[PDB]
Amino acid sequence: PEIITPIITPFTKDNRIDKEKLKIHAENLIRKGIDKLFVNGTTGLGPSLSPEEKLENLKAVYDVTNKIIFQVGGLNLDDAIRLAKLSKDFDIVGIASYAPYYYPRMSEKHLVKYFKTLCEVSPHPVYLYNYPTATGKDIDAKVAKEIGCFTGVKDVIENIIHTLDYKRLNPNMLVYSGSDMLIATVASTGLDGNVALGSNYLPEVTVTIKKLAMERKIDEALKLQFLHDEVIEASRIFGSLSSNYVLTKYFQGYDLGYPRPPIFPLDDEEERQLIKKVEGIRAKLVELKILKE
Amino acid sequence: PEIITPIITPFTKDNRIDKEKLKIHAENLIRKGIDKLFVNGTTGLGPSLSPEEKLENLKAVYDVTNKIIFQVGGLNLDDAIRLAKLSKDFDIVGIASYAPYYYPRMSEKHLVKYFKTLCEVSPHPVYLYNYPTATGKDIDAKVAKEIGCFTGVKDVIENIIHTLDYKRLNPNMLVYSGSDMLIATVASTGLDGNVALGSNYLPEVTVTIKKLAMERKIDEALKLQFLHDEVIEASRIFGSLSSNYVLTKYFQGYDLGYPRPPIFPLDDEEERQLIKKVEGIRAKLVELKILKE
Amino acid sequence: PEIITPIITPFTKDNRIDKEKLKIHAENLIRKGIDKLFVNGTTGLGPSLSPEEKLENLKAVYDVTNKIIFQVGGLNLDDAIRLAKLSKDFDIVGIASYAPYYYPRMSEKHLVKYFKTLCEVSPHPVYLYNYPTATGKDIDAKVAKEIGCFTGVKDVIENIIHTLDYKRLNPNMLVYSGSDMLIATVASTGLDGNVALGSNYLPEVTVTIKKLAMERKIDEALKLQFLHDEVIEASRIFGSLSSNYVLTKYFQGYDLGYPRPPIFPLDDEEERQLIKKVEGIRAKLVELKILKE
Amino acid sequence: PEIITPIITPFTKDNRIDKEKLKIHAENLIRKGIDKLFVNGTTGLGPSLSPEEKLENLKAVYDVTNKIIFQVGGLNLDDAIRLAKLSKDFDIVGIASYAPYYYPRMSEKHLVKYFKTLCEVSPHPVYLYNYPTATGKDIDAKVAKEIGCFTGVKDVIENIIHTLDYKRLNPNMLVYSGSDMLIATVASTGLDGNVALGSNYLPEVTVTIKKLAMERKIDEALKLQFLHDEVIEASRIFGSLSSNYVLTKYFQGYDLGYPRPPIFPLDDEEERQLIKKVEGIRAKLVELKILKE
Repeated sequence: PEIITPIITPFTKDNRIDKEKLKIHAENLIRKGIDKLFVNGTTGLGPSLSPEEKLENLKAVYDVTNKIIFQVGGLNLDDAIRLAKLSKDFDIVGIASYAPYYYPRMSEKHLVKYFKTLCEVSPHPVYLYNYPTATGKDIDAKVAKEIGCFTGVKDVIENIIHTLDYKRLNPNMLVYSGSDMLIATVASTGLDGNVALGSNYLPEVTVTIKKLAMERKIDEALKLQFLHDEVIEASRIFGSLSSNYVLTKYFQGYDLGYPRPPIFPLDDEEERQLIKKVEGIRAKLVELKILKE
Repeated sequence: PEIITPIITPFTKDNRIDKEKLKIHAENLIRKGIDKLFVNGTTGLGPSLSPEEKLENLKAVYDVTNKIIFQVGGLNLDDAIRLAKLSKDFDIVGIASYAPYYYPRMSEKHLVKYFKTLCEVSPHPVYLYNYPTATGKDIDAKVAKEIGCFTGVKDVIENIIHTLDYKRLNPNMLVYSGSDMLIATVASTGLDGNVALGSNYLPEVTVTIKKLAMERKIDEALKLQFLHDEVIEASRIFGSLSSNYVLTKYFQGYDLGYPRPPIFPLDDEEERQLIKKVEGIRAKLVELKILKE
Repeated sequence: PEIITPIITPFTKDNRIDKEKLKIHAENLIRKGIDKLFVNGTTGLGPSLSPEEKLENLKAVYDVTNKIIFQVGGLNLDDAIRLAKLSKDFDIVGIASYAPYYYPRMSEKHLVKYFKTLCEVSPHPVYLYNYPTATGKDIDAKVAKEIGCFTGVKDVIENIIHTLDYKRLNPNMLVYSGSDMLIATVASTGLDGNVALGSNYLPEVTVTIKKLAMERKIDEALKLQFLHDEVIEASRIFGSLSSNYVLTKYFQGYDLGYPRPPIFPLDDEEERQLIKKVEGIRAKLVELKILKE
Repeated sequence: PEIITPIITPFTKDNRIDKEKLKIHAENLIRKGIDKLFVNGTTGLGPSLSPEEKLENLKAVYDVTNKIIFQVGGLNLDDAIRLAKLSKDFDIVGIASYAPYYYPRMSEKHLVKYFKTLCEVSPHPVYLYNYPTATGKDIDAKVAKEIGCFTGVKDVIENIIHTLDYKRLNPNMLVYSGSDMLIATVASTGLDGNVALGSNYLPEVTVTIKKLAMERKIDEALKLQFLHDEVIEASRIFGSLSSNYVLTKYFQGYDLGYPRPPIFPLDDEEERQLIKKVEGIRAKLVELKILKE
């Protein structure tokens, strides 16, 4: 099983992608044992990025590692098809696309066509980015098999039956979970790991949970999972997307700049009060020697 | 009360806004009694348009009428701010914005700041575009009061209490409904009108339904309202965002081009069947003399 | 249009139906202008009542008025069929049944059979008691027409499109709304009125809203609707089912005893604090002379 | 971990509990490795049973095994209290109760008092039966701690995080899952077992799936788990509450009679098709020698 990082997108104060901070972050992640980097996902504000910025993220992370999965979806097919085709000159793992978002109650025929269209033009493996809440629709294991070109899938959902059903109807298919709270459970049940936002700021923890569960040390893996759960919950107090920046700076040293409004940054006060609820968690992670003081 | 068309965006076979076909559509809608025009809404594929293109829609429709509500929402705040500002040189009704979409569980603080921001920069009345299903968050009567700079609201929701509650807490706010199926109901219960997707292809009807109920002939209004309900339902067969293009050509007699993929046009086969579904309905409206022969 | 009362079931301290208090309440209701009394509904804890107690309520209210609709549904068909048949000796409006509750995802065939079975044996008109939330399933206007024996329907839902669709596919059918917050809107849109829990403790208000909306005085009817809304909301603070007893005693004089645990009564403190939030409302109802001091 | 059967209730053609057929079913389940028996659950049509009949189920199954969890829930508190008390003369595992069903938006106060009440009277360990979909309210990990007298919980829910969270906040509580499709997953992630509807007709499988995963052969466990998933799905064709009767007779070779209408039996025609759906599955289990010829 793997741990993939939907890598944050650091923005400058003038709202420009910080290519240089993004690189320092990708290095720390690969350094600390992350398997691949999932680019332009929700955690990096993919839908907030222009086709040229979605490509920036690729080009800046490709200076660091070629263990990349490249998300290209939007509400303009010609834009996505271009991004799919330009990735040909990048030796990477694959490209990804979430279902066309916003517009509710799209037909199963129109969604299957969107994905098949991207397979017809892709120069790399195609991963499905199934996120029913964010997109408004669910490409479940049945429609995934109907489309029939998905090398893998990130299933962002709380129902683990839904996720396992991909591996049931699509046996050859890689099946990752988007939930950070199921890292220990996904590792132990025979799926191919997790795509973990929380690994942006605690890659140490996400990897160690994976290892403990791999070692059939489940009682221990749950000890550490539940701790990571408490951080996922603290970041939720002030908007997790905006708190993901604060928590990477607190746990990993370097800062990642700013998010893109309306994903507003935390102010100095929200930052203090958030640090105040993970101090205790950071300490026990140090006492367990999972983190360096 | 008023009938407002969330006006379709015609696209060229090259995925380009057809400014001339849109002008034709605006003229016709106004000639047939549409009060105002809602530009860059869901029906018009706003979330699929760029800021440059959202602006193109404004300038193109402003060439024919200035009864315009200019939607300017997106996931980049600076873009919405610039659009809002540039409207200053236009004599229009107001600007509007849906809540930032996609991202789940945004903080009420972040949400309120997004809207209050657009108010601080707006050179025109600010209307709330409330669409919980598509955007993934609800700006209810309470949060609207909290923001407290909305001249009006378009509430796309099944719960009509929700709609009435904007008038309960904001006694001076215009409250419209996003339902085509409540044109008669809204009029009769003292709400201010309907932003009707279906007024794109049957303005005569949407305006007549309102008329009858306001003449206190509620039984005649339901009789015609129920006829319009069948056109709404039939359009939903092949995805109503795409079927509006086929229905406007059928009923209003001019071409509106294509939608923007992943909002796929209907093919010859699907278009053929949809017209069969509404053949009879056209006949009942031509008998009742709501439509020209 | 009508106002029907899903009449409370007063219980004694030893948890026995208080036939005598129930009668005093039914009289006040008919006295104050309520059209019919809906017996064994949610508001009277129907599902908490044994087949013999469901019959008690009938026999005790039939000493007062024959304007009764008699709810008989449960999870035992033989029990319901008996109650349907014993009502033959009562000259009343009809019998009612909510869809079989609790068990999720029952088949459309098994639900249509439950209702048709009760029509085959009923000696009175059969009303549908559609409450999707309480029962877990929705007998929408299409399945109502499929069953094809419903004289009417109480539609407990916030979506008024759903409710109107009964009158669209079932034109002969009586269509009442279960929502107390749509009394003014239902009266004005051409449906046959409301079944109002709130008329247990403010029948004066529910009737006056109906009358104002009947008089096409909608701006005035909304004034009074929104007030009733504030009481529906106050009763919600402490469990509305349990607060319905306190609010009938506060506004109508007589007390109705106790509810049936786990619908626990309010304690003296919750009763005081509830009275504290409707004092102001009771006053303005007096100043508008809708209520006698 | 453990496998627990929510044991079916056999009914006579006269809508009467078949105490002798139930005894047969209990014996067989125990002989085939079922740890305990959950009496008067959803699968057993508890909410359709009277207190007298819920008690009949206890005495009948207690004639064969005392590994019983005695469900005693209802909408009359006194009834549940009396059932709880009468269990004192039995050497059973515990008593259980779902949250009071039907009535929406019950107060957390009223809910907690309902459960704490059953604890104050219980002569046995109290297990929480958590089933948000059917009952209409969720007793999550936090409210369980707040009540704080539950030896264990059966969590019928798709969100497996929800389930893990009982163990997070209540480190000493037994946490079971109500999913047949997570027998392998639960075992492997350190949770305490599954209350499986499907163990009624395929105990051999449900116990084997658990076995394999606990022998660390997770790939073999999924292989058999996915086979059981097809039996769950097929049963759902004609309503799985009724299909269990047909599947137990098919697989275990004895008759369990009828369910209780409105939980309608399958007819000759529906029963015929369901067996066709599971013909092949029986073959794969007989080859793999999980079933006798």
